[PDB]
Amino acid sequence: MIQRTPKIQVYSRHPAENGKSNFLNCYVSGFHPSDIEVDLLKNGERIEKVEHSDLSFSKDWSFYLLYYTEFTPTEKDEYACRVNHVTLSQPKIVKWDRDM
Amino acid sequence: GSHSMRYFYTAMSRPGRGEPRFIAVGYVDDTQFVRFDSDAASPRMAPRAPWIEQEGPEYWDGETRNMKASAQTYRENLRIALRYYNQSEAGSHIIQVMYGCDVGPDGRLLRGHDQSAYDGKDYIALNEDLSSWTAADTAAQITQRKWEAARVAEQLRAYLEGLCVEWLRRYLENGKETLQRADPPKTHVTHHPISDHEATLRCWALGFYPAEITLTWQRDGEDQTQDTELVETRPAGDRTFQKWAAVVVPSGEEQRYTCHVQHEGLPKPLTLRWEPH
Amino acid sequence: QASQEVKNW
Repeated sequence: MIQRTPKIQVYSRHPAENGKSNFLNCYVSGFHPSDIEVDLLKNGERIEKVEHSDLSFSKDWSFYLLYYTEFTPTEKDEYACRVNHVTLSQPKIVKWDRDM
Repeated sequence: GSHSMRYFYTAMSRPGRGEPRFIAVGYVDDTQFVRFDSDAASPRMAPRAPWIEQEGPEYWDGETRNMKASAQTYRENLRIALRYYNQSEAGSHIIQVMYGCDVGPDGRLLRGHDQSAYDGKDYIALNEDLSSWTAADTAAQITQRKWEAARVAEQLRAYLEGLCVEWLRRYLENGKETLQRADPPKTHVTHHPISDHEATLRCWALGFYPAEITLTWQRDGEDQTQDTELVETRPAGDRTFQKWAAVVVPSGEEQRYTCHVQHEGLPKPLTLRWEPH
Repeated sequence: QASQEVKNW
């Protein structure tokens, strides 16, 4: 069965400036089948209250989901998104880079 | 301009872990407005946009009854698919359905859709005539013959031409302040040195709706699509969208690169350069 | 509003 690995984008809702409230987003898309596990990390540990959109899919039938949480960026803290899928040998970690 | 309504169904069997799950979402253009999840404690069609909340209890009770019956239907459809493809009970499989109507500026129906997939591949689709089907394989031809015999396409043509168009025109009116309001992107170019001789130019587009947008990099007016990294348009989380395009340029050539932004919320296309000051 | 037409495979 054709299996498609997820694309991953980690980003803030608004341009980050340290000390001001924002939203941390992890957008996973282009994957199949639908079974996927997404976690937002702060300093390597899981953020506890994370919400996600309802499962939908694109015209090519590949699924997409948005995971998000409220956060306040700082200089000391490192944020990341961790994705597990059947197509992956290890959970893929994408670090949040305010330039992307 | 043009508008569309779409419903997306996902039915997924989970052998040995639980009953098959059924998830439905509805969209007007690029705005989700309803959802249903059979895994919820009280499975209900629920609002996901402000302009749909004004619908009365008959609407929400009716949508919930439909979604509950649809979930049973696709649980059975998953079993039927195992028959057609001679697959075992051990594996997890997925049926996906998307259907809806496209209307023009005149509110007239432009095109109806009713497409089904099995395990992420085309299964059967209602044709543009809204009267015949296209089956992707011999299994789906079994379904096609059943739907021809039961005159299924006539029933969907009636929905796509009638209730689909009428409800969409009404949703568009109730949510006119957001659905028929195009937000232009807010744009800027960033500069990120890679070494002392190379730098990334990234052209940003933020806070725009709808999602359709064109971002391109030019060098001396020449398109650089082959050397441009273009990320997928992504949701900001507030029903607006983001996108960026980046090129690696040799140090000293930055001012010869222009970013061009096309979006219907713009009075006319943008041309951006890196603005150090 | 979602379509109510039943699709039996």
